[PDB]
Amino acid sequence: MRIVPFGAAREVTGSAHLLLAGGRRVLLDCGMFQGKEEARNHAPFGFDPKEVDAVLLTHAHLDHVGRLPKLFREGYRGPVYATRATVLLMEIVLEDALKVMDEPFFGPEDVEEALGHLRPLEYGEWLRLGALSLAFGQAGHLPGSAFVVAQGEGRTLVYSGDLGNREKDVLPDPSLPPLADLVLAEGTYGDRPHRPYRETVREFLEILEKTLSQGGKVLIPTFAVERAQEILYVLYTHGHRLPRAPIYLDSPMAGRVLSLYPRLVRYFSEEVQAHFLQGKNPFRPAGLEVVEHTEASKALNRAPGPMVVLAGSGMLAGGRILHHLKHGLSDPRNALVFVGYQPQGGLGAEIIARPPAVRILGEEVPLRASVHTLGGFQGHAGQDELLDWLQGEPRVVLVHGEEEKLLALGKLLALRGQEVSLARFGEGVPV
Ligand SMILES: [Zn+2]
Ligand SMILES: [Zn+2]
Repeated sequence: MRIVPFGAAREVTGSAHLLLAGGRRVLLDCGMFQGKEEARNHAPFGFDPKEVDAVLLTHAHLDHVGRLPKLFREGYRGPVYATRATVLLMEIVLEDALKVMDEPFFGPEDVEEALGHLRPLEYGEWLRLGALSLAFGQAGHLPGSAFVVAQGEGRTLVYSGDLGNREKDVLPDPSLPPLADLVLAEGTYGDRPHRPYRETVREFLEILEKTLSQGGKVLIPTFAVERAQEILYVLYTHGHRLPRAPIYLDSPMAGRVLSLYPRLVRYFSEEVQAHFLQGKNPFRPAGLEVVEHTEASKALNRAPGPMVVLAGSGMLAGGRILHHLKHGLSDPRNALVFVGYQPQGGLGAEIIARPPAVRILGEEVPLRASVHTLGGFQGHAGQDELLDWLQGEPRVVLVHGEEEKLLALGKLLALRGQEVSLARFGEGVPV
């Protein structure tokens, strides 16, 4: 039994791992590369998409399912297993990536074909391929997110997929992995533990009351798949003490994803499921409004506060958010609230460096609005959480993370008596 890293090696995008065991070929995730690696979605997989017997998807994020339609474009016709939640989100994620893509490396025919082979596989349901047994464990990272347990040939392998930040309230805690002979694990934040959740929420509420009370705007860059709805959830459960103000989810996609949540009630934490039981959707704070088109979106720029605005892209690469930033950053009464990791050298970091001005949409804009970074809303397990999850596991191969971050984590694993390496592209490892 061998596992061959075919992406996310010494990097964060491109998650795709081929499992060779029991005389079968099972692909674990099939994400696209993103950002600077984006061009590599055009390059070949490094394996034959026709010899694959079946593929398992840990979750709907584009960096785990984005190359799936390419797998089908190039021949594959096997089954694609994923939890109902991932299956349903996957549709919104792929359609969108298609419509919003410069150099598309697949077409509508491939998305359709790909979605056509999705088969529901919930947690604790065993899959049988040859003499190989595979099951999903709770990863608590996205509704329907899971880690993979592959047992066969007398051995056990565990692919973590992306592990969640167990401190937040929306998703159920990540389950412990079973004792395994080999663990393929992410290490996005292998270099440090994250800021505590409760304290980030309090701080968040402090920021809201202050700027909303003075008639200012609270601008929030958010990814549309799950971070946006988590913010609305915090806004919903604390709406009793926040000043009245319209909440604009200025993101069609975030909207489509949100409309889907009521159907995924069983995929949330007990806290969230208990709210739905009371008969009320905890992801729709009072005053919520999903903005569908550009005209109303831009009208928000010249309208006065108080208001809360959630918009993408989550890392200021593009999206309506730039238009809000452009027109709101120069007003001292407004506040910018980052609820996620800002890439090095990006407009995010540049703003945090707090210069006298910033360049947004071909224009220099005075930066007077207050700026706040709430690291606590982070969606991946931090270093300390990675350690606990990995406790007692004999061997560990690291993927999904920048080199230095995988190393810092590697160090601690090593000093703990655990054997570890940094998965290399194309180089398989013995389970
Ligand atoms: Zn993810
Ligand atoms: Zn990922």
